[PDB]
Amino acid sequence: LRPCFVSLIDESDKPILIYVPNEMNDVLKYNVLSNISLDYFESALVEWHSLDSKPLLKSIFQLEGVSVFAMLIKQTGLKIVIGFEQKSLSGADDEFEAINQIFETVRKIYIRVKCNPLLVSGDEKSIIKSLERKFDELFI
Amino acid sequence: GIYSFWIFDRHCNCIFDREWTLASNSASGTINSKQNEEDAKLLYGMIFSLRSITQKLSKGSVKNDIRSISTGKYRVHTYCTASGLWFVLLSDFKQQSYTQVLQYIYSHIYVKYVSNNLLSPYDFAENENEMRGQGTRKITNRNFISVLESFLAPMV
Amino acid sequence: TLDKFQLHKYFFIRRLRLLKLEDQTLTAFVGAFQLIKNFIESISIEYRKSVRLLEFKHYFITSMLSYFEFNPLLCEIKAELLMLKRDNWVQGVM
Amino acid sequence: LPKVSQSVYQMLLNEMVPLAMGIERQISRLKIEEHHTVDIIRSHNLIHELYKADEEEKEKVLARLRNIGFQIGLKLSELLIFSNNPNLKFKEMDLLLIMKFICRDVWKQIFGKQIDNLKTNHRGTFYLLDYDYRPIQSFSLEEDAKNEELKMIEPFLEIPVGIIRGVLSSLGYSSEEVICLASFIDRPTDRPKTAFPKGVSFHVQVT
Repeated sequence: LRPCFVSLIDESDKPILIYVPNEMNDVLKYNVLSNISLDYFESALVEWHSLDSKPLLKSIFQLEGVSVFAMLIKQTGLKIVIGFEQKSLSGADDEFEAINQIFETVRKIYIRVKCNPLLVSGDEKSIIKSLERKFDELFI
Repeated sequence: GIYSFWIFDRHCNCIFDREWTLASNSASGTINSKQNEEDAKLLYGMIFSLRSITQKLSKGSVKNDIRSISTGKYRVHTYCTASGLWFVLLSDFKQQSYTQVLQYIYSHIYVKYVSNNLLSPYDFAENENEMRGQGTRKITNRNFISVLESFLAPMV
Repeated sequence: TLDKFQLHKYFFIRRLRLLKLEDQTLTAFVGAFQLIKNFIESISIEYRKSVRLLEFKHYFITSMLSYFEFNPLLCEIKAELLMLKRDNWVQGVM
Repeated sequence: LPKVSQSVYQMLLNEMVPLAMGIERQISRLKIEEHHTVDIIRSHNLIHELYKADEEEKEKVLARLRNIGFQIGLKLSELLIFSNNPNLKFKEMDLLLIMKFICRDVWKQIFGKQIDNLKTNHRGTFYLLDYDYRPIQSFSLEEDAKNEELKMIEPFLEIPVGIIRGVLSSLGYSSEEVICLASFIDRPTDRPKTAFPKGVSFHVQVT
């Protein structure tokens, strides 16, 4: 399963990283999809888990040939949004569990990069570079 | 039970003195008293000399260390560590050896309340001029004396 | 395919009937939108290579919209369903 | 899961006040590595120096040590949230849940014992009360010099303040609406007497 894009947004709606695993202007399409997905979290349309204190994955929506899932981290306010092709999904339960697993690996990478004891206080460029090289290492 | 307890360091300088009396636990405990400064240097001389004799005539590949030394009346229980810190103890016979007791003292009183006691110093010879037996900077840690007296109170 | 299509349709209609009743009960509306979203995802994902998928999908969405017609929540559900309809219309016509 | 000996960890954790004074003095016993001489200053001397140097020097050192504790808490909070996953929300449902999480988890992981009871005024400040405070259980000067003891352990009490301040950060409230202060006002009420006589109280206020 090759994700189309992975997006990380903080509590303050500031995108950390909208990396795509490289067509030139598909970055615009994926970034628009991320912007559209950002508002689903604060909406009564979708009921979040709020049960047993476990993050829950939700199929938030599908537009323009991209099934996009998202996870909310209620404790920290972090927001992960990841997209996939329709052509590469058979819609099986094991596939859903695998997607949850890839979400877990993404969260692990993000936490491990943030807890680096050389990040000065908020230097975003270093975070982007570190996460980008880690994601290149994984999605390849 | 026991009669007196002494602690020396690498620097050949007596670090602790505790002298006991008749079997009452609240004995005449003159701690770090100047009146026993005379009868500590010659005790260290005994222990160093017999340790040298032991090492000189030793065999094997272990470099043995002296365990105990008994005179006619009393006997000496000694424990020497690699860090150069000797725990000596005068006592009547009454039982085989105090190796477990001295090891417990080193591993649960000294190590806990002196080495891990960053307020207090270590290697009490400071900045030369007392590194070689000529000085007095004996420990006076409240916890050390209190816990040590509590531990040796049953045995006396 | 007769093995799984009409079975899916029958189960879906019985589910949306017995599980929720229409006409207010905004929790029922939220759950109904969840049900239709899961069903449309399920029928889109694994009936692919069916040539008449999109013709079915447009008519299904526009027919199912008819129930949500008599507050902000209902308007938002209607807007989302129209958005899915428009997106599938584009994906077919292009 | 991997483990490390608690003794060496506690030794490192105590070794911040000597750091805090020594680094500040470096900004403001001769010894050789291989070819170049480096000055090494004994750890216990620096606590004496911090006691008896200056008010502004002391304030700078305490702020530095608070920053160290802040970094520790800030980094630790994310891993605790990932592992234990408490039932907290981002900014504020109620401060009682946040402080309960801190008491139940952070002190369990850092120190070997759960922190004891805590007061609650229900509108403003919270008091966290800790008895016998593990990392100074073997800290003493002299039989008579008892008043010096309290005044000269005071810099050691900043790292948990920094930890609490950091844990509060990255969990909603930042380090402008939160003020925290440690003190020795606690009594050994009725528990068995340990080595150290005085307890620890963390007066933390948020708004």
